[PDB]
Amino acid sequence: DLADAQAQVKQELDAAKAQAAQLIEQANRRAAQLIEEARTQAAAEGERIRQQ
Amino acid sequence: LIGQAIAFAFFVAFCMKFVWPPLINAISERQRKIADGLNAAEKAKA
Repeated sequence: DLADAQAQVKQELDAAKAQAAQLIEQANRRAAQLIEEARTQAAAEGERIRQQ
Repeated sequence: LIGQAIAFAFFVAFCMKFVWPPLINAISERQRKIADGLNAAEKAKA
């Protein structure tokens, strides 16, 4: 049972690392997409300002 | 009276000769008791 427990410990740590990767990549992607859309809309604002 | 003294001296020699084996036999059991404790420790660690 102790050997099984050790195997389980690895079986949990690997999944922890995996979900870590998932969350961090998701956050990075979302933030980059946000900065993208942001400056695009602010560029619309700037051009309309010049038109004014 | 002589037989008294010979019985005295001679019984002790036999006991001395048989002394190491009893102790050896006694230790050989404590190891079996040790295994249960080790198993309990392993369960606790688990």
